[PDB]
Amino acid sequence: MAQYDVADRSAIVTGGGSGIGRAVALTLAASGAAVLVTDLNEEHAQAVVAEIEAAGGKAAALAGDVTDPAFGEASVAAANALAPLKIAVNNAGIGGEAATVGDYSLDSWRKVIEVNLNAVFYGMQPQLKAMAANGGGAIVNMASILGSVGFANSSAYVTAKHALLGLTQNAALEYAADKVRVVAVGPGFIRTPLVEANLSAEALAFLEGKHALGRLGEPEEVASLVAFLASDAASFITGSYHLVDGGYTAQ
Amino acid sequence: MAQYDVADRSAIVTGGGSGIGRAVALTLAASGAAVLVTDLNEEHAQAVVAEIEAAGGKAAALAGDVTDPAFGEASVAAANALAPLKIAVNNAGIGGEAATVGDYSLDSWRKVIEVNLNAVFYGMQPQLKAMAANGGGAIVNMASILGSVGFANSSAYVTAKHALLGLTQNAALEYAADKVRVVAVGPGFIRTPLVEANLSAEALAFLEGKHALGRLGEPEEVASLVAFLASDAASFITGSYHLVDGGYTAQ
Amino acid sequence: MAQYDVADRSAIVTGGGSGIGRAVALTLAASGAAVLVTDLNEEHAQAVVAEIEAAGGKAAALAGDVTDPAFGEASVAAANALAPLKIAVNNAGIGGEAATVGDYSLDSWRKVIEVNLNAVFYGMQPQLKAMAANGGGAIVNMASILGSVGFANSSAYVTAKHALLGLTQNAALEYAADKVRVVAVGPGFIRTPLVEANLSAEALAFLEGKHALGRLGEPEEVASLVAFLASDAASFITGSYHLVDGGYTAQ
Amino acid sequence: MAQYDVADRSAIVTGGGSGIGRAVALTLAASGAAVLVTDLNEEHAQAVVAEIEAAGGKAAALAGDVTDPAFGEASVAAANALAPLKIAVNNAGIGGEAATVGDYSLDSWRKVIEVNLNAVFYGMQPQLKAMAANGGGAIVNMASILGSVGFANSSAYVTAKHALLGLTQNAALEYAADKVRVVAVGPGFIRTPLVEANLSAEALAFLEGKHALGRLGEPEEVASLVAFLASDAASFITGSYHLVDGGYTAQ
Ligand SMILES: NC(=O)c1ccc[n+]([C@@H]2O[C@H](COP(=O)([O-])OP(=O)(O)OC[C@H]3O[C@@H](n4cnc5c(N)ncnc54)[C@H](O)[C@@H]3O)[C@@H](O)[C@H]2O)c1
Ligand SMILES: NC(=O)c1ccc[n+]([C@@H]2O[C@H](COP(=O)([O-])OP(=O)(O)OC[C@H]3O[C@@H](n4cnc5c(N)ncnc54)[C@H](O)[C@@H]3O)[C@@H](O)[C@H]2O)c1
Ligand SMILES: NC(=O)c1ccc[n+]([C@@H]2O[C@H](COP(=O)([O-])OP(=O)(O)OC[C@H]3O[C@@H](n4cnc5c(N)ncnc54)[C@H](O)[C@@H]3O)[C@@H](O)[C@H]2O)c1
Ligand SMILES: NC(=O)c1ccc[n+]([C@@H]2O[C@H](COP(=O)([O-])OP(=O)(O)OC[C@H]3O[C@@H](n4cnc5c(N)ncnc54)[C@H](O)[C@@H]3O)[C@@H](O)[C@H]2O)c1
Ligand SMILES: [Zn+2]
Ligand SMILES: [Zn+2]
Ligand SMILES: [Zn+2]
Ligand SMILES: [Zn+2]
Ligand SMILES: [Zn+2]
Ligand SMILES: [Zn+2]
Ligand SMILES: [Zn+2]
Ligand SMILES: [Zn+2]
Repeated sequence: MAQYDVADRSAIVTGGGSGIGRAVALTLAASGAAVLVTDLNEEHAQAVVAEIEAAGGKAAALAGDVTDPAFGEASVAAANALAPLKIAVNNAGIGGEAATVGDYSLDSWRKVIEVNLNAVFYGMQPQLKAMAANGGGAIVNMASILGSVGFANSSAYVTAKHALLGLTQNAALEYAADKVRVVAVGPGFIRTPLVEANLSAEALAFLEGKHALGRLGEPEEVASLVAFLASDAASFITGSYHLVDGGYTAQ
Repeated sequence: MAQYDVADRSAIVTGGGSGIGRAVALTLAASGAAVLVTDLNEEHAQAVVAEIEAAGGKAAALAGDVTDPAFGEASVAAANALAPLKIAVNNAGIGGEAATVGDYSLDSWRKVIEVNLNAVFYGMQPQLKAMAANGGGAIVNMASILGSVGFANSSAYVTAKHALLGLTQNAALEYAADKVRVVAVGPGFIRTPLVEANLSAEALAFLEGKHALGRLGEPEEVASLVAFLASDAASFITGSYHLVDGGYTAQ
Repeated sequence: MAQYDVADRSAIVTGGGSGIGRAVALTLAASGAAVLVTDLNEEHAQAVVAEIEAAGGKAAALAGDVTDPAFGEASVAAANALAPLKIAVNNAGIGGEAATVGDYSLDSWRKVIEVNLNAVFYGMQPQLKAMAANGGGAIVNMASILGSVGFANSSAYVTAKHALLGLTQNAALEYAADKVRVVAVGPGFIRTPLVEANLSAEALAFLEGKHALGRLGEPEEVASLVAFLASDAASFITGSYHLVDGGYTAQ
Repeated sequence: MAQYDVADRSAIVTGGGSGIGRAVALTLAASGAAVLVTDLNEEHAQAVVAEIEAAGGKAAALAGDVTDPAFGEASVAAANALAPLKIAVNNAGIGGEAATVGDYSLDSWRKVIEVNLNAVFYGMQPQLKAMAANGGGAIVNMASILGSVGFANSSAYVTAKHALLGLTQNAALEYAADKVRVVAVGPGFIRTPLVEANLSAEALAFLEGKHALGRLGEPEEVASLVAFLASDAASFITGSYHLVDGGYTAQ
């Protein structure tokens, strides 16, 4: 019976067509947020809109690329058309190449930084302005455990996720006076359909052993924390990094 | 319309007769937790129980001193009698002497460590064992911003609050396999009745300036995060430190 | 009488022609490292080489832009020609524009990320491989206090400095077996001659008040910590972030 | 050829009769500090003084218990008799019972807190006052990796080491104006004689795999960082926590 104070407003969820973003969109919509599901994949975004509406909520899809700053502007316009924009979850991200720093391709490095960091900044610019103009709101940036610790052969990803904590702190300091809160969420390894499909039984067991709870997280377990932080109940929470990692970083 | 998945279980709230503890007790009870309100002050604990019952919730008072290990045992037994113990909020605490490290009195130092650290540990022993035996639960330790930064003339307090992050990490690692989660909450300065009553209009303005949001927090703004973290929605959150500080530690 | 175990090897210092980089180059060279001073400013780079040689040390200048990956490769080749490359200090950096996240120039953002983050990665690729090939070494990345806290109107800078902590962690994990250590240094505000010329009296006084020591740091006070971490004395120090901040982040 | 700017002053090293404390005493004395080696074990302290004097240095032994506040006062007086007290290394510590938080001995908990936390505070009171009177100095508190992460079945130890980071921050803030710096060092697992004696080959191999460098640290590798932080070269380093952990906390 979990319910969040996220009604009478619109919410952008970037990369909302799949995995954690999908879970976030469904949880926000279930508590009455009018959710704009943005994604590269138009049909995936539309499927989540349809699921939302089969469960009785409000949502719309917008297909595009968050690395285009024009798209973040179009997303803020499309969200505001549904209801006043007071939530943005900058969740779209990619894993990058699996290689050492020394071997890493320049193209892969630049692509991971562009999506996982620069596109969050691009999206935030219109999000911050819209929320400041309409009395306040919450931006939740999807970081990772890998925003605070490393993981061999994923340096670009780790670097970008670290970067998000600083961007989060700065926007929080700058827009607090406008009652725009900005926070970062740090999930541990989450069992998405893609992760499940990629991991060998042995590789899965290895990752499970790195979490004190002895399992990977579920997308719904991240979505709950995101929905709480985006809600009016979290009105004194800003600038901060919130782990949902099953104890990964506690050792 | 915030509701938390904390029903069909008992919750201990230490120091539940005043301030943050009172707000925590009211929030947990309003979502269906059977709350044991524990406090040195019997009449204050009884007053909170009366408020909970008038609002349609279930609670009971138990008066005593958390620095007596026997009292933490008695609290766990009394809570279990209401419903299976699956939440404990170790919130009781004192501000301590205002003095430099060099001037700090030994008894004053020892008293702050005894209440703000050792009593949390004393309570956790029977809490952890009870929750492990009945299939899992959540312990929320009330730390502070001063668990991660300092504040001149409050060294014993700062020291105790830093200590809680380690006790929290360790219990989380040790009882994760039993599905007992242990987390720490770090509020900024909160406008409890005693904070209000202490601060001159000038000293209040000074502290407000140290929070990006330009105000002190409200007890209910801490209680919301505590209730979320103590609930089934927080099932992948353990070992971690969660700031509710209006941006205090982001600069 | 401070002396560092940095002899019989070469050291790259990027941005070594002025400010903190100059102080690092002078300190390393005075303890026997053969220092390759790299800088956009060829006159400054040659001037620091002349200072080093006047004090009886060994150095050479290479003028160029760290944002060109080919220049980092050329820097490693030129350093290896002096003596085996076992130290690299990725110090070159820019402040970026002063603006809110919402107003921030896209080009200024991208330029700050490019110099302060991507160029460190570009340089690290050949540095890591050279040091792994010759039995180990130390890479010191120049971060900031602003790698762990924010500062209003310098979001791009804060973001890039945060990113460096992750890049540092990851390279440390990946090259530990090759005995290549990678660390980050986090200075507070440092009164370089350039800063002393730029800051108004009022701006300087404001910043001094944010440091417990009540002053800005000296470039030599950063250089000493860099020289220590780059030395054989620091053989068990890797992956970590080391503040030299006069107490800035302790509150 | 490493040398530290620690001459023309006295240095207290608590627990200096063995392991890391012994290495710290030897390294400080070799760079000209007059070292007061304090320890429960008078003969062990005397043996370290004998080694120091054989190597050409100045030292004296003082046997006592750091949990007696009168002993820390006596230690400051004895150090000042050699030369002006400007270094204190609060290194004395014990391990504690190996048990879960739920099973933990109240006696063991209180003993670990008393030595590893309260005695550091007890010694710091006269240390801070003496150094303030002498024109400044440095206090290095021996924390651990376990001041920032947990380790199952060592909760009291982990809790005490976390506490030290707060005590360090607060003393740094309060005595910065007197030029007394206060820092914490966080070693990974170190091959002291008692670690090598107590760990099975299998337990040692397990811990080696938790450090990126694939080995435990040596006492001399902690002593170099302590000596640096205690020296005039570290004059802008205060309030901060410095890991010497072979990458342990970077993942
Ligand atoms: N183990 C995990 O899954 C895990 C753990 C911690 C953090 N995260 C973070 O959570 C977020 C979501 O991860 P996920 O596992 O659900 O991934 P996913 O691949 O299942 O979903 C990501 C979605 O983002 C979209 N997307 C990617 N690039 C885009 C772009 N340029 N423009 C618009 N949409 C774009 C994709 O189309 C996809 O639908 C990411 O930021 C990821 O880094 C994931
Ligand atoms: N600004 C703030 O108020 C603030 C900020 C951060 C953290 N905290 C933490 O919040 C917690 C609650 O503080 P508060 O501000 O609500 O204070 P408060 O004084 O309003 O309430 C504290 C309660 O704890 C009880 N208590 C004290 N010692 C006890 C003992 N030995 N045994 C049993 N009960 C005892 C008191 O009787 C009182 O009812 C404390 O741990 C405090 O450190 C407070
Ligand atoms: N307050 C401070 O000064 C302070 C505090 C903390 C961190 N830092 C960091 O220390 C480092 C040095 O700062 P500083 O104050 O000495 O700066 P500075 O501007 O005085 O010197 C920087 C040097 O780097 C060179 N440089 C800049 N971009 C370059 C490029 N693309 N290629 C090659 N050389 C380039 C410049 O020519 C110059 O000689 C930077 O990373 C900065 O972020 C500075
Ligand atoms: N793996 C490690 O060895 C390791 C790692 C991180 C931190 N540390 C810390 O390093 C410090 C030194 O530990 P060590 O490994 O060298 O231990 P050790 O047992 O070799 O030496 C500790 C010394 O402290 C003395 N001592 C203990 N209690 C005392 C008291 N009450 N009064 C006076 N002297 C007392 C002992 O007599 C002994 O000589 C401790 O704080 C420990 O927690 C050790
Ligand atoms: Zn009474
Ligand atoms: Zn009363
Ligand atoms: Zn000057
Ligand atoms: Zn701060
Ligand atoms: Zn004896
Ligand atoms: Zn003996
Ligand atoms: Zn050995
Ligand atoms: Zn870890």
